[PDB]
Amino acid sequence: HMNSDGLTGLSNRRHFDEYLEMEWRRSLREQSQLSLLMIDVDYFKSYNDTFGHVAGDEALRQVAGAIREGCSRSSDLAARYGGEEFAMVLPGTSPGGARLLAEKVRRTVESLQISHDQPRPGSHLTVSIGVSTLVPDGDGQTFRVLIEMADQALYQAKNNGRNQVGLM
Repeated sequence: HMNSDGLTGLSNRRHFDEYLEMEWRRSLREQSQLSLLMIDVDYFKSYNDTFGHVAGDEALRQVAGAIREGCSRSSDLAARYGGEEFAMVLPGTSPGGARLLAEKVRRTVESLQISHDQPRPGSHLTVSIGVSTLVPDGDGQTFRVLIEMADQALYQAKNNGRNQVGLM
């Protein structure tokens, strides 16, 4: 279908949700691991406010390209979840693999060297990432647990200073 976000080229949220649910159903039947990354651009409001929406949108586009590079297996999916929030579904990926992929995405973003004055003068645009991995339990609608766990890890990453990967 026409299931991508125009600016970023990634999956849109609706497609993400449908795909995650389908992979959750499969992983529940198989008792296989499913990993998820939740990604949120650091200090994005201040970036957009300082540099304007054209620059902010182009930054999001470049970040999205960095994220897309994280996908390599046929079942991997990257999405724009919300305004400055991205997600990646990683079927069959074990936690150390998911962690290192998250570090890859984070470092690839920082290597864009998009100048920013937050958190201090002479900084770069960064992302925080939360990672979760589960063997599913419950039913098809229990897939929201995996999102919650990744959001918890992301909350931890943000509060611990941003530009980092949070786990569990």
